[PDB]
Amino acid sequence: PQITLWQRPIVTIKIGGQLKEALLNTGADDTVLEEVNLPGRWKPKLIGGIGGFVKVRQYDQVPIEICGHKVIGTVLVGPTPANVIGRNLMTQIGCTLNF
Amino acid sequence: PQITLWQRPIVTIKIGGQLKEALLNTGADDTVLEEVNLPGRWKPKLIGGIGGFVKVRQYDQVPIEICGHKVIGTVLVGPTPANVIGRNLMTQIGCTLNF
Amino acid sequence: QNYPIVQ
Repeated sequence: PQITLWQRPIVTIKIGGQLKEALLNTGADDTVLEEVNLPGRWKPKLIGGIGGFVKVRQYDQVPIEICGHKVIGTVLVGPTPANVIGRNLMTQIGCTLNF
Repeated sequence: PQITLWQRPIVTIKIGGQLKEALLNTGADDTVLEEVNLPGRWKPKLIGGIGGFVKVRQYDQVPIEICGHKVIGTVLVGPTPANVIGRNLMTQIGCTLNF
Repeated sequence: QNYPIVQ
């Protein structure tokens, strides 16, 4: 699709057998989602860095469908004010900024 | 241009008679820039909201050039970890997400 | 809200 930016670019995603919504965020390096139960291995990762750090669980090579596009990428799972699709997964779906 | 997202989408901007760099950030509603001296009227605005609020100066209808596109929009001026072009100015330049 | 982010 071509998504204009008059509203927040929120899309539907399928992850870990659940339907969720997340924000396509070109300002975020990484993808961070809350309340998903993923199978398979993880390691803790420290993110943010303002006021302290936030610890999340890093899952690598996670299958995820983003607005109909089935891809694979790292997903960080933990508390986040908004579910965020970062650049790491936007590259996978072939998402570009155009003007 | 068409900008792929393997790296941070940092572009050159002209504002307040200065050349600066800023991040095209679809996760940000507003544009926030540090160390610019804009002429004309402003009002304080509270932004963020995590850990407290941050107070910035809101300047309306500011002429700004973003990657060669001369537009007009609101610019918040205050210390920010990275200069950010928000959706408010990405709409002005006709920037879309495409995949 | 306003949303840049690096670990």
